[PDB]
Amino acid sequence: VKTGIYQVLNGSRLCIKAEMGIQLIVQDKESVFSPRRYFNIDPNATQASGNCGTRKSNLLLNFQGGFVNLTFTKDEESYYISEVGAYLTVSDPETVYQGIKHAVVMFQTAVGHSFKCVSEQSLQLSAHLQVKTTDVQLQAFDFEDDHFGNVDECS
Ligand SMILES: *[C@@H]1O[C@H](CO)[C@@H](O)[C@H](O)[C@H]1NC(C)=O
Ligand SMILES: [Ir+3]
Ligand SMILES: [Ir+3]
Repeated sequence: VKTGIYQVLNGSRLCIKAEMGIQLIVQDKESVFSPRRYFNIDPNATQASGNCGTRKSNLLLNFQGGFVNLTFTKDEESYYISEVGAYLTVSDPETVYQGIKHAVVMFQTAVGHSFKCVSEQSLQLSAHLQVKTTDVQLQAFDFEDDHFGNVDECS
């Protein structure tokens, strides 16, 4: 689970800066104790793009098989991840799994600061699809000379 360094821009100004490792867990079997399919987002094989905004942004990460979409909202003061979507193709059998969590308050951080959380974070997107983050340090909206803000933590 290698940590990727991602970035979203408004022409030249920094809109979103995100470092993290991301894993997708799909539950093949109806039995909750049965093994699951793991998929590591490989950062050297993943395209970051996304859309900046005064009150709402998104970091989208695309890879062969699908994507992970992190949507940010700033309430002011403070910003947070307000939505998470994912899409993942498995070759055999031949399934696309996907899911979106719509109304969440996640990694909420005082505006102008950065969020850090090296500890594994987790979110059920659908009933079978789960996303896990690790080694997270990110920041959105307010920036100062392309550096991480006054920092914060989770647990
Ligand atoms: C990513 O999120 C934005 C809203 O923040 C949305 O417009 C876009 O459709 C999403 N992308 C995907 C592929 O889910
Ligand atoms: Ir599903
Ligand atoms: Ir939190």
